[PDB]
Amino acid sequence: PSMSITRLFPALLECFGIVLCGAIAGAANVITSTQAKGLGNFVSRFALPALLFKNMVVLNFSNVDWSFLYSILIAKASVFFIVCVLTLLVASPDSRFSKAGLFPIFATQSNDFALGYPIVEALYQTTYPEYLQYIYLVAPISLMMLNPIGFIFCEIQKWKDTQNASQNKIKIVGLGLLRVLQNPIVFMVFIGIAFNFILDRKVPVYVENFLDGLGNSFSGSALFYLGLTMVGKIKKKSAFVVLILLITAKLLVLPLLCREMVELLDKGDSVVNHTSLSNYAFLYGVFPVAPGVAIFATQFNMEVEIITSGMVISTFVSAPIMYVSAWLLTFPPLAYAIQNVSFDISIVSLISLIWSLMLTTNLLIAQSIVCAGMMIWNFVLVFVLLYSSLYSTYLWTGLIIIISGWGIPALLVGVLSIDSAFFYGKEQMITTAVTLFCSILIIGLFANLSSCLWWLFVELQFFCAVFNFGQGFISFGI
Amino acid sequence: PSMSITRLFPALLECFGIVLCGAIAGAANVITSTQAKGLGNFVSRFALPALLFKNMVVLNFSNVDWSFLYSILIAKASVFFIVCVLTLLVASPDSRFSKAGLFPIFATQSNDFALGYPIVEALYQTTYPEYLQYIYLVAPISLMMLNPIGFIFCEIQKWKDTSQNKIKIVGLGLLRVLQNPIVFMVFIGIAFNFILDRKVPVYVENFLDGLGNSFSGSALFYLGLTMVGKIKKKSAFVVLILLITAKLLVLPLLCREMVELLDKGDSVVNHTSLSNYAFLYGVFPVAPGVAIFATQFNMEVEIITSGMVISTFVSAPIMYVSAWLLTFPPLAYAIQNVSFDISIVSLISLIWSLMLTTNLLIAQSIVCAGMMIWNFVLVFVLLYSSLYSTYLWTGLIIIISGWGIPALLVGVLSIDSAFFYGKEQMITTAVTLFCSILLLIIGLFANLSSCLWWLFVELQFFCAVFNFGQGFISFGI
Repeated sequence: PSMSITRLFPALLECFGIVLCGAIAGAANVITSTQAKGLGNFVSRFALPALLFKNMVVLNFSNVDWSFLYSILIAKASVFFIVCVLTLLVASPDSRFSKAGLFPIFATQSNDFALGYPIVEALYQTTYPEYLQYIYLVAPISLMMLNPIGFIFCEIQKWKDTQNASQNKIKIVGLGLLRVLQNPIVFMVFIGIAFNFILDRKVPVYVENFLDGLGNSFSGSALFYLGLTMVGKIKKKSAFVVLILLITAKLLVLPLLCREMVELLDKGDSVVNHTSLSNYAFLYGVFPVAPGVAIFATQFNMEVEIITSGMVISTFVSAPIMYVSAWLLTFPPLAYAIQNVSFDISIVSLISLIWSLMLTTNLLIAQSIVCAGMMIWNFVLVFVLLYSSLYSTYLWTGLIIIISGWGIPALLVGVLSIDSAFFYGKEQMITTAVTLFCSILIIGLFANLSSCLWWLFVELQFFCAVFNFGQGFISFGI
Repeated sequence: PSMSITRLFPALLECFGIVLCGAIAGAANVITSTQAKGLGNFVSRFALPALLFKNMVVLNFSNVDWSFLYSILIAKASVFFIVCVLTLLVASPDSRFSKAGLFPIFATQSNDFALGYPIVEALYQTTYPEYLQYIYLVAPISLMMLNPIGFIFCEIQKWKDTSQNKIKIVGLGLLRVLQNPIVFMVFIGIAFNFILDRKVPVYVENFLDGLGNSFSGSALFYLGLTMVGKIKKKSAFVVLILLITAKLLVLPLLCREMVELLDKGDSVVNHTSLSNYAFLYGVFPVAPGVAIFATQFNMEVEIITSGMVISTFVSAPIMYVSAWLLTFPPLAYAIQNVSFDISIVSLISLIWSLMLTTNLLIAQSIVCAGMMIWNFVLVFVLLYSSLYSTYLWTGLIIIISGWGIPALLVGVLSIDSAFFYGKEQMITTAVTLFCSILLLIIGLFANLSSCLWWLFVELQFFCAVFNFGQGFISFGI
């Protein structure tokens, strides 16, 4: 269809893989913060500006869909305004401006260059190549109008800290726009578009090779540098709930507003392209909070902790959501897709839990067989007894302990044809209801109530696969 | 022909430009040693290892020219043996082994991955794609035979500092080879090449591509930050020059000879192509590998690191001119073409470098700028009036005399700039050669044979760099 649905895992495998290479190394101490400073400078001062120049002095202004651009822009503007007004309504009287200035930019700014660009390249490289122009246009523009407004709010906060002298045009907007203009993500865009208009939208040959060499060495480098900045960063209940608010105000609220704005504004004659743009905007906002919002908050020396914790968390939760949502949008055949996502989730998590690998460690080995059962079933009772291990884990989370789990009634059930659950009839489902029965008398068990009772009561199967074949995901975190 | 001659400078501007960025940054106190160290642990621990696994687990063993491989190998071995025995013959009695282990590996190893691979890609991307297999095979093999012998001398020299015939002599002499990502990862790559059907799994292909393509520019940059504050005796200078003519001068001749008397290709055009390709092998500057070796062993180092920096600088002109000389035997235009490339870039550095000495720089800039108006078209030929001025301004009221130079009279008095309005300019250039016979001074030596060869194509190739490339000294002074 209009989405490279298969490259989802491979594209996320590359982005969530290079960044991982820098987390274990960052954890290994092989490259400390001082060592990481050189890579950060290389990716910020040379690698990224060269990429911006190369993609700006050649980007076409003739065939673009500006309607999609304004739709996304007003979606993020509305999210900005909502976040600002509710943050102003409830806050400490001496800190309203700080929150109203940092929170909404932290929800309207996403790292779409480092992580978003490879993902959108893998999804659109042969179907609709024009989408790269939109991803390269919308980000700087969104960094040009909203950023200054949020910066103006932080300067009002500073005016609260120091009365100054009513610098309405001296400090309120003197540095509010200066900070935006003195960033390589903005002024280099101006230089690139100026050279685009000066020439015939072409880069000189003598410098084309230099620009290509200094530009293609940024994606993996940026992912690695992000990896070294995602170590030792996650550190109150109020902080937790506001964090859940900001996270559900970034990868949850922004998506729906974007799709509504696109569907209400864009008037494409071919409805397929209209739906493609709508879902494209839907995956907009899900991109983790841009580390650019993190360097801002560190420079202003604000609360910091919420954003940096949000910086790490936003990325982690974007991994599953970006995956399932891409499948749900293209979902409305689907039965084989249900076991397809289960296979990819299992194999990579199988690597994960083995690295993580008495009662608790019994779950890991029991879970691995469920993951191990995925591939052997994937190529093909011998390969179906994985449910016995899976049924064991259904209560083992809630539990002489080991022998009771080993002596589960599942082997009796095993003694007693499209997918693993519906293979030899329905008599396995009622046994899972006994596991549901034992479940009702830990987060995995609430899945059991809904993942093993839907027949007696496709999107149901989509969350029925991540419940069990992806259960090893928790092992990495614990 | 068999060479992408036009793509040298775009590649040379790439490889020199990217490393230049790291060099000026390392010279800007913006990215210090510690910062560069992280870039070094991300260019050799993942970026370089990942590249090896991608280009080894897919590289074919069915269609390769092994004859070219052995010929280069025995050429590099012969150079190894020659310099080793010479260093052994003449040296301090307590230090013969150290040089005999360090100077020949330093003269047989070269950074073929960081600076050689982009160049060979630019010259062979649509003509001879097999070339990359040879650039990817010969280097690891050469790091597996000669280097162990080097470490043997390194352990022979350590045998002087402190009967470990198979306890140290070869216990660590091969250990250092097998414990390098440039060797053992090759073994892993070939093992997976034979385990699979010479294919990389799809689920890891994107990861390997992402971690591999981010290594060329990164390695060039890293080298850029390792080339700052590194250039620091007369004996040291002369042995350095001996190593410079050992690495980029003698070894290329040995390679071209080995290849022409070993390879028996039916199509002699391919035979000549590989001969110059082997000749190019060795013109590459020494690898950072020899530098990190000598630093770890804690030997003299100075010569290796200064040779490291110098080798690359001298590899820029040699590589470019050599690329043109091999394909030279039309050429007259080629002469003004190369004169153009040198003039435009030289002027750029000249400006950044830009009273009597700076009078040369502005006068020189007119010759380069004049080479551009001349490359675009007496008005554009009076660039030679500044050039005749710089012919004695090097040997020079003084600026007043250089302004009142008789060239204005000559200008008052049709293929290329020198032979444009006849030969009466050459008789005046003879006068500039007459005032020369009556560093920058060395430029006059070119005038001695470059302004009177007609009175007396390679001459034109060396008569263009002397003037249109005169700025070269400005950057160095």
